[PDB]
Amino acid sequence: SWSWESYLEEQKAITAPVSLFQDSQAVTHNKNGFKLGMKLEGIDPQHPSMYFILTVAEVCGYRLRLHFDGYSECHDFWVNANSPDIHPAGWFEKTGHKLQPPKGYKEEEFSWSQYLRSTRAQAAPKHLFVSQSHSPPPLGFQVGMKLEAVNRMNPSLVCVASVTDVVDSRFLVHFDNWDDTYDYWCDPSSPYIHPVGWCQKQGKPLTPPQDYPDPDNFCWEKYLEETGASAVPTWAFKVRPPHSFLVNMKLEAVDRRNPALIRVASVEDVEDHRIKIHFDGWSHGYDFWIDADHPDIHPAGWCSKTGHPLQPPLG
Repeated sequence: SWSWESYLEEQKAITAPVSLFQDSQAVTHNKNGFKLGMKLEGIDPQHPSMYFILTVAEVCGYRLRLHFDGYSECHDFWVNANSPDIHPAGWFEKTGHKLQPPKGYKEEEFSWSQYLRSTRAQAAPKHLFVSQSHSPPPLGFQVGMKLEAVNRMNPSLVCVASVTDVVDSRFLVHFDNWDDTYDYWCDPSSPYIHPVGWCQKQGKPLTPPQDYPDPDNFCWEKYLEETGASAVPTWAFKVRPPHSFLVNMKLEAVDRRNPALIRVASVEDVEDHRIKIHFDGWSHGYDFWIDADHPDIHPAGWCSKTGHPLQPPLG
């Protein structure tokens, strides 16, 4: 009943063109084959360096709600079916990663074939993942390399960091000696990562590893000699072009408070790489910043074309 076309006429508004979105945010013709009950492997959004066994708890359009086997439902989270952060059963073994066992297990007694029988569940077929385990690694980024990275919750802190994982075309950025929670997955064009020695050439302060002795005198050359690690090569950094979203353009975005919902949205403000989302009909107190390449923002029509409910403006 509610329609974008009429809303646009009603508001004299324009939608953010599909061309401003990454292909993965815009694609609507892919089928979602995940079914309730299927089991798979995936990273913990709150500990992106760790892999757990997850179960499909809900399917809605091109999205799915995953549940941490043996854990409380509080931990449940939503992803798109084309998410690069989930993998078919057996992935951790083929790629050399470690798999945390269900709450109640120990790795020494985990095996898919048998956890599957014990649960009488089926594993999500591997073609079902837009990805798999073929993708060539990101050029010039290898586990162990070091670089400088922005701490996304401490946007003005550019810290000493390291590449701790590499999956397909992305890598995991870790802040030396800090909590694994601040870690995040990147690709070579991320605007949050810089070549070793960037802060110095910019006159910006650089935050050294936690408890690093005599912090005031942290010296990169000393640090990598100490660690015997290599700096990610300068040529590997291919930072991306600023997005072209303009204020007032409309789109669809997942609700941050109730992730199961997606609402009509507008671009309230912009930066080179981020856009401030405003949910039509709600208080601006809910407005939030989000990277332009975030998987949870989509062009008008995405919910309709994928079979997902769309929450119209608040009234």
